[PDB]
Amino acid sequence: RLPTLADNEIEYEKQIGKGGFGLVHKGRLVKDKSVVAIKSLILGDSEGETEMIEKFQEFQREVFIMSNLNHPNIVKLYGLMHNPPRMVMEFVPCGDLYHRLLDKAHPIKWSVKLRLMLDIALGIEYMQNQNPPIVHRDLRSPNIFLQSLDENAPVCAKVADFGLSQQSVHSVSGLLGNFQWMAPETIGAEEESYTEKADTYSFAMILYTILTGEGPFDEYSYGKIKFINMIREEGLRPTIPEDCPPRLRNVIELCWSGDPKKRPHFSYIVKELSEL
Ligand SMILES: Nc1ncnc2c1ncn2[C@@H]1O[C@H](COP(=O)(O)OP(=O)(O)CP(=O)(O)O)[C@@H](O)[C@H]1O
Repeated sequence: RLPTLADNEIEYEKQIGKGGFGLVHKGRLVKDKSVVAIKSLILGDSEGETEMIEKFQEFQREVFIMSNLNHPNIVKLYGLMHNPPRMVMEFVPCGDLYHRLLDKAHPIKWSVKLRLMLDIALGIEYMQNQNPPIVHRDLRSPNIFLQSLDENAPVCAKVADFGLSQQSVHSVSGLLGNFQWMAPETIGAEEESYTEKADTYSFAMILYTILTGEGPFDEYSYGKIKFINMIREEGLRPTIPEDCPPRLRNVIELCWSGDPKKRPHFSYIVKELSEL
């Protein structure tokens, strides 16, 4: 159940569009003056082959997944527009976590790093409590949008970009490609099954990057086959700094366990992060 918005329920402000299947624009809800980011579907007759034009399949999935999600730490879907098909999302004003962590001259202060860790944990906790659980499959720092970096803000971080997401009463499967964020059972083949526990591993890498300001596995360099084999068969993981608080170190280490069953439920993750 998602609301339909006309053309004159929203007024555009400007474009901003680094988007997977069309443009992104900033605008406003005429009713609220709620600020809003509008993602359009554009097939584009010329460039793409028939196979690539879906990609209508991705836009559709993102709508269907988002339609049931309502939580403060998940980017909210306000409505749908037609001609062209568009998702109207809440506008999140402070960019994304990946680009913020690149600013090394201005490191994020510790209390704000814990706010970010907990906000993202609460959003994934909510996903994993859905029936059936939502599997995002693309959790990484560019897909964490920052609402505010004030440590007393109601909401600092939100989970975004559910285009690859699954919610099935069956086994989930599919090879995943950004490998330094993805669980080992997802990077070997199309062939093997896995669950929401693959997102719990990605969340470990998000804890790592917030802790250190550095990209997961950037301390290693290997050819692609050897890198995958090391992560899958030799337990290769990023090095957690010696000064990491021990409760955070344990949460990260359990969350990136090679055995998906050993990665904790989010009620345990949330409790431990709240005690830091
Ligand atoms: N809800 C939102 N709030 C604010 N900005 C948004 C937004 N949704 C998208 N954007 C902005 O529009 C640009 C395009 O976003 P999009 O959602 O297409 O990410 P992306 O497809 O580039 C993920 P990646 O490139 O890592 O695969 C983003 O870089 C961001 O600046």
